[PDB]
Amino acid sequence: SLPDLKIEKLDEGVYVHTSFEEVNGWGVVPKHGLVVLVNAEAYLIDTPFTAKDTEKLVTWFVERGYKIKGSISSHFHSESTGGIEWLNSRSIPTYASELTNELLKKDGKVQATNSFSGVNYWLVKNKIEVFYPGPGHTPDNVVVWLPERKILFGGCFIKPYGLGNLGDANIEAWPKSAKLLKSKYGKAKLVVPSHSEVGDASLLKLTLEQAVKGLNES
Ligand SMILES: [Zn+2]
Ligand SMILES: [Zn+2]
Repeated sequence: SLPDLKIEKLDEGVYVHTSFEEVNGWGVVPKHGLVVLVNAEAYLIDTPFTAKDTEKLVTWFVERGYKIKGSISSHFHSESTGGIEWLNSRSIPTYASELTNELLKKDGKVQATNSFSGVNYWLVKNKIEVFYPGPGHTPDNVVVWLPERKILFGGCFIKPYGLGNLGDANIEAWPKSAKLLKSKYGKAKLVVPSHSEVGDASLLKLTLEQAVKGLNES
């Protein structure tokens, strides 16, 4: 009995989708992603944990007149890639970095159909930018910047209260990656983490501090 998928408007043209999964140690984990709307078309910023919630998400937008143009996954964990199988099965384009696809392949998981690399990649010119700050939460973690509304989807890289699951983390690299991210997006109005409430650019500094503290404790 999991909480239902939630879809809530965050700003003009930007929705937060929240899906839930039981993960041992944490209890039920809420996972936030975005849906970005440009001219009657929708881009998914992360997928829900499951095919079922991915279909629910897609259908909600389809029934409101939107065409699903693609999804992008911020890292390989299922909280961000759980819907790739379903989307690929509906011939909806999926994106992930080369690094993410390699970690999916290695895990016996279905890969995104489209991949990219480099420090930054424009999923949609002037509207949706993918940025790779370096390894942290995972080796492949990327963020998504919406320059018009100044909204940064930080995913699991933004960890302002504690770093969380270190199983796939690069504790030595995270402070350098977090300094770079803070430098890059200090102009953010909103910063959307995966598992906690939306905040402002202070989440970037708080994440850096947590990364430093975690390195110094290792
Ligand atoms: Zn993760
Ligand atoms: Zn997470």
